[PDB]
Amino acid sequence: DIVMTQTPASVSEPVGGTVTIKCQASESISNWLAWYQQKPGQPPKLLIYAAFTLASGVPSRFKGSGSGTQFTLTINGVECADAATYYCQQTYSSRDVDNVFGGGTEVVVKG
Amino acid sequence: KCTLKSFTVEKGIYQTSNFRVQPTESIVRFPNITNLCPFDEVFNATRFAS
Repeated sequence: DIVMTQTPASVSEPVGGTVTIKCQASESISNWLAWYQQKPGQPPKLLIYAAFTLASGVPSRFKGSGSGTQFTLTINGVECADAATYYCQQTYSSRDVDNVFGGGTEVVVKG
Repeated sequence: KCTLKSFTVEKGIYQTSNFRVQPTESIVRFPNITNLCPFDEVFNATRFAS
């Protein structure tokens, strides 16, 4: 019933820039939202839950913004250590849903 | 007699009251709609918005 898409497919920007990711919904999901990061050969880890609250032990560089339909994940500064795939989870209604998580967005940092 | 509030009425023509044929039966007409409104999916939703 709920379907999402994650854009961009991939990003690339030097060490001093800011990388941003859009997670948009077919219909509004309110604040209910979560952002996940997996290193290669590593299970994903929660970074932003409720679309605003920082997780535990995560540095204060990842910003979640937006509410309802459009959500943005913005990183103030990269250090070539956040080069991984990020996903957004609906965590709102999963009665008949093909995938709670969205598309994959791999971050590439050229240092 | 009741209208005049008297037990004797003089010869003449008096207008007493009115008459109106009462309705026979009742009908109600609504469009041929059978789908029930999605109150369940809104009220019985597991999680609500902020």
